[PDB]
Amino acid sequence: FNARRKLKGAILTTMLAT
Amino acid sequence: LTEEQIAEFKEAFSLFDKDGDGTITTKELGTVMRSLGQNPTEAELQDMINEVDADGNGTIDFPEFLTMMAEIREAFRVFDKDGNGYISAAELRHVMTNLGEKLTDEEVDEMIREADIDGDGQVNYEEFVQMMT
Ligand SMILES: [Ca+2]
Ligand SMILES: [Ca+2]
Ligand SMILES: [Ca+2]
Ligand SMILES: [Ca+2]
Repeated sequence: FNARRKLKGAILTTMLAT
Repeated sequence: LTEEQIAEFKEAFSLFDKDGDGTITTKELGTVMRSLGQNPTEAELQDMINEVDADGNGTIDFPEFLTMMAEIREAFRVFDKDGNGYISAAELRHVMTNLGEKLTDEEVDEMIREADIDGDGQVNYEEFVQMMT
């Protein structure tokens, strides 16, 4: 489990979705 | 493009790729964008795919996504549900699950710990930005 990876990926996804 | 960046983009890719077929269709873009409170039109969705579809097959694969990848406050607002200016584990766990992700509190806690600069146990706006900049 890579915490920073999972979090930044989800943030990127919402950043693109927005 | 650093190793960690390709890996972060891979993570993002996986969140749109609902069926896990290696491709992001317009349906998948729309579904995800609607789950986050957006309302794209079929035309805007077609244009998104069009603007980064190298081989003109109508869908985005990981390599094309990569090229594309190669606003914060808005994203912050999606995580900070109650609007108090701080993201807590419970709010974080909510978004994750919303993205279809199923994870352990331990993991949600480690994620908070990764972004938490001052060590108060939550992520404020400045910390959210730094993590993205
Ligand atoms: Ca797909
Ligand atoms: Ca393609
Ligand atoms: Ca909050
Ligand atoms: Ca903090």
